[PDB]
Amino acid sequence: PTGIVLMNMGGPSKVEETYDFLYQLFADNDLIPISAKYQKTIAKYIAKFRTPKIEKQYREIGGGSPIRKWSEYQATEVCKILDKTCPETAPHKPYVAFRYAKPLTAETYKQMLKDGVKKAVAFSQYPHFSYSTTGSSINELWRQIKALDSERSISWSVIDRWPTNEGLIKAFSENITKKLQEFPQPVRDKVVLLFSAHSLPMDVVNTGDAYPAEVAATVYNIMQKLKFKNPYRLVWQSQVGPKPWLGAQTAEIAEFLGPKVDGLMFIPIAFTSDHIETLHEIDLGVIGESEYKDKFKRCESLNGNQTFIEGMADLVKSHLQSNQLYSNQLPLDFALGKSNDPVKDLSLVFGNHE
Amino acid sequence: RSPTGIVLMNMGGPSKVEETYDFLYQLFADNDLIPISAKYQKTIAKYIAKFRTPKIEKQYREIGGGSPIRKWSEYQATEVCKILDKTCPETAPHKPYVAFRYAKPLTAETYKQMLKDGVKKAVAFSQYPHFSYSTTGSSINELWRQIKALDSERSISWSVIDRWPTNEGLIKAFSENITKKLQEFPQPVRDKVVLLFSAHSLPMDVVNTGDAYPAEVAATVYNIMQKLKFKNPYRLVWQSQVGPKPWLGAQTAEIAEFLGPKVDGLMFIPIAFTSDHIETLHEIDLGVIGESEYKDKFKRCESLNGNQTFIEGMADLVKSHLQSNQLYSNQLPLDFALGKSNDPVKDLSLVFGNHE
Repeated sequence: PTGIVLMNMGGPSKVEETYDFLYQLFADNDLIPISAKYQKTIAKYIAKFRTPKIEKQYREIGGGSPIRKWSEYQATEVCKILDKTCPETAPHKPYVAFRYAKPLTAETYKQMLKDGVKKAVAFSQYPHFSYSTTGSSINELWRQIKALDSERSISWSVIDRWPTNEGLIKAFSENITKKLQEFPQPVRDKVVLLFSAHSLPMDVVNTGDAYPAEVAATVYNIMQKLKFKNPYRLVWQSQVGPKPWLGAQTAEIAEFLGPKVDGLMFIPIAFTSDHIETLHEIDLGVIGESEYKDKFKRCESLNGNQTFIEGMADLVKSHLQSNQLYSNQLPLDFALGKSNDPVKDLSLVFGNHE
Repeated sequence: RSPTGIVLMNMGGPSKVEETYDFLYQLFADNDLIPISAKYQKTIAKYIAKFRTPKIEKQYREIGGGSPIRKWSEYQATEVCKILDKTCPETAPHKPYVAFRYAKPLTAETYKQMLKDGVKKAVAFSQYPHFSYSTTGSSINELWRQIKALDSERSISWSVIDRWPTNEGLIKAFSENITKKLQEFPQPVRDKVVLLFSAHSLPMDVVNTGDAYPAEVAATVYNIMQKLKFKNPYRLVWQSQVGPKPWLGAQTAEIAEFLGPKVDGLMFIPIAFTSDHIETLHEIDLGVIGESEYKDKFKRCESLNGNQTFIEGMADLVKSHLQSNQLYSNQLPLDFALGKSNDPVKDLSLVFGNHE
């Protein structure tokens, strides 16, 4: 009866859910401000155009996005813990809802009502809030609530951010340390730790989006635990089109530093499991294509790390055990966020209302 | 016992309205950025200087005439050295010194005085908690040029405090100063006041250089909100952007007008500087606040300036640095491999330390 829904953009489970995923992606004006008036029309064009290259990438990494598997694993593992940790909230049923990928919020919501859920928690898998990710996903949830649950059957609450959750910080530091063990001792303290997070379009950044600064907070907290032993730097990956994106591209920095450093390590700072971003962009692109493939290494993604899973369960417990169906920052985010169809009152969306 | 020089550094500000021309000349004579030249800049620098002087003099005129930077810097330095005499006896006589990059006294001037004072050890204490190659990096490159010209036989052993984003006294002074300023807000609406940490912005081509500034400022903001238990909505925004070029966004002014109508309170916090200057006294007080129709619900946090808790923090920072035996943070060699300058330091280990 208690629904724990993990949420993120998603990824195509099979090589061809790609064109559908991509179309859904570019059709969302809340993600990348392409055209407030013709985003969808423009989207199917961009989708039909980018499908070949992307489709080939999912093939070069096994033939699909591992997101769904890892998300389902994490969700149920977190629920098993809450069952023993929060017996006060009876069984905790794991759910997964992706913004663009397969299990869409609409599908998932149907189930939840069919399974008779009364209390639910939208658990954003992005530790750092961005209107483009969590915001978009919340605007979707609102649409679903209205169309699927008019009688306001389910009572929702949202975990909208957690940049410095203990398990998260502790899991990343442990993984960073053991990965450093692969470098030769006399050079270990010199390896540069490049925290690579998905970039953001300057248009979003300039709305005063919360994302940039929150990633920075996670990074610094990790370096404190590591006692600032190594040189570090927060850089950004991805980026699409001519429009400008954020501060120093992971790709350019790596190439520029290659000749100067004893080594480099990439850290998937903004995500919780493996996906096309790490398995391809980083592994086959940045690393497996550089002449320095040797002095280049990547920190393990969180995936099924138990410190991390325990940190998430703890994160949830603190959430359930309190008021606030959302953080103090959310109302400000929606005040600054840009959308054709936004949630006007966060207070009407999350709560009893029955 | 020979004196240990504690040197506070920062870009600077014209002490009095007449300094404006010299300040602006130096600024436009720097080609570590600004122009390219060497032979035809001792010229253009003075042309762009005379061209700007009027505007800038009117600004300082609007703030009581002159920048308060030198005043606060010399004071802070003196207060810090007085504590250090008691706290760090083996470096016994600690002498106050300031060295500005464009304002008086320039690096060369202060260096001459230190050499004539018989200083053996010196600490280049950057006043910026957040390192930027365009600021703390600029000072370090000038220091190097001066060391080579005014002290080729290096009688002085330098070390540098290049950053301190989460020093305890810093985070505590900002907390307290923010709570204090929040209390002069209604009460039924005090928790809803939005805290806008406002820092000097950076051009996008400097940010895309991999510069450290943006992330470190964010580190200070998160730590302050932690102390304050996230009771209030907040956001890190940027100011002072000028020119046709693209700057790091979330424009303070721009965002203040946007939120004005929909919020019942807004506070601006001088998150990246340590005392009053043109940015807070003029840009914010007279611009953002002063000319807005929401002046009433807009307030600015008090600058650290002479804050005692903040001074004690700087003392701890200096004590730790002196007793760590490190000549600079582990980050500095990365900043220099990423920075862009026409005359940079090639070896940081040759710049700092004993070279008898």
